[PDB]
Amino acid sequence: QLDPATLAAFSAAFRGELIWPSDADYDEARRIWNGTIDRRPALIARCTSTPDVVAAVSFARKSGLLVAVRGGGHSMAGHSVCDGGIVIDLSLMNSIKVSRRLRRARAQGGCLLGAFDTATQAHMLATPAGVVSHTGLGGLVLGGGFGWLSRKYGLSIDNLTSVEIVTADGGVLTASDTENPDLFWAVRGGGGNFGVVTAFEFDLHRVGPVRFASTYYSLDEGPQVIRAWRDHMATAPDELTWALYLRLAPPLPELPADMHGKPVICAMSCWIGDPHEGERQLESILHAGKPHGLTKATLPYRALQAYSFPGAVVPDRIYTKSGYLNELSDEATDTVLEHAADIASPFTQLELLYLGGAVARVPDDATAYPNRQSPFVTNLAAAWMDPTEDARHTAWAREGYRALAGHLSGGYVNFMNPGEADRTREAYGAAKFERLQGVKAKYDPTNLFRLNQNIPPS
Ligand SMILES: Cc1cc2nc3c(=O)[nH]c(=O)nc-3n(C[C@H](O)[C@H](O)[C@H](O)COP(=O)(O)OP(=O)(O)OC[C@H]3O[C@@H](n4cnc5c(N)ncnc54)[C@H](O)[C@@H]3O)c2cc1C
Repeated sequence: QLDPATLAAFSAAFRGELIWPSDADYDEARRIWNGTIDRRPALIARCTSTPDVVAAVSFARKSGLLVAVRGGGHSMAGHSVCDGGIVIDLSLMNSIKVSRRLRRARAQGGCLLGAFDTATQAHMLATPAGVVSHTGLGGLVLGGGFGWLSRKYGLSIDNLTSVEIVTADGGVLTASDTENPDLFWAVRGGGGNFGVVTAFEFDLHRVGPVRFASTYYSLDEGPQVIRAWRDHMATAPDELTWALYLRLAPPLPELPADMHGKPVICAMSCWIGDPHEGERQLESILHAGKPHGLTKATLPYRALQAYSFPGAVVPDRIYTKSGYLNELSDEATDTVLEHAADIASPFTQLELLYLGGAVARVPDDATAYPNRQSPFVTNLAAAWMDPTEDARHTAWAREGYRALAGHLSGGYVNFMNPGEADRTREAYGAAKFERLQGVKAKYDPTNLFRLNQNIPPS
């Protein structure tokens, strides 16, 4: 129940669409990518500009409504929808202004990655972001943001030069290395904790065609593939990215039918640089086991960004457990292969990522993103369809995580699940967490933005 005058003032200041529980489109509007999260907002405000966001933030503050902010809706924790509060939905704010001469993109806070990459690639430009096109730029960048271009050019945040942000008090600020730098530090890895980012400004790089390969190895040859991967990446040049996704093999014609539906290592690699050198480099990493279902291509960067993942199936229900490794021992490798053999759903992946490169050359304290010096990420990313099977898939991720817990430290805030609010301090570490709490005390002292990997003020 909402104060009529406060609601009147909000409606008159707001140029976008309000979606109420009685509206026919409410049920589709409140769904987020993680289908396990079924929540009923009091109101969904589809913002269309920075002043719309200002109006929505101030209305939420005045009315005491719990604030969810939604970019692309990919929160693995379900943060972009709430029960009984307001969803400040940015998905209609999808514009990107690209300067070819100045190598700059200014993107609104509701953009999807593929809209961004299309816009920068119209000029043969790019900057790092995630590997699945329909992820939101907003939440991805605010947690750090990594993908194919990160070993060469760093995290998304390592290319961010300024933001426009709406703070809890309704104010509009610019944050950069010269203006509100304290806030600028915090938004580079501190999530949505400090306000709603309505525009991100990035430096861009010239990224022409990319030599790429995807292939599948039997688990029989798994130990030698994973060992080759971990040994090779420790000294690989920044231009090579090579990631392992343990999963059931998808039923695609490049793979023999006898492999369909059985656990495999899906290895995907690319070279950011001359494609002739790329071909030599990829061939040098393709043969530690017999590559089944090999696809090799020289792709526009926009097509590399649109490629993941083989099978092109959007799962309905997901649960993730993730952490970093400083090293991948033989023991940890055996544990990964054992648990991969038990994967049940054709949409689950046990992901082994290697960052390092340019990400690790940024000084630890230059941004709020923790664990630059840990190059391995493991993500037990369970994903499935049947709502009656939740427990079995959730248990796979939980027990695989616990089996690896002696090797895992930290945690990427953007891979946290709905039950992982407790992991925030360990993910950031004591020093970063304390600094973040100080910025929170300055810019969000009432903790208006708490549907995120939350940093309470003080
Ligand atoms: C299929 C898939 C693939 C992914 N791949 C990668 C990958 O390759 N690399 C990687 O780094 N991560 C990846 N992620 C994780 C992704 O970084 C996080 O899920 C991220 O939070 C998604 O952002 P979003 O805007 O889509 O999500 P939302 O659920 O809309 O929001 C996520 C969080 O950010 C906040 N938020 C969103 N936009 C804004 C904004 N403009 N201003 C302020 N707060 C905001 C929300 O309040 C919430 O706390 C992937 C996720 C999915 C589901």
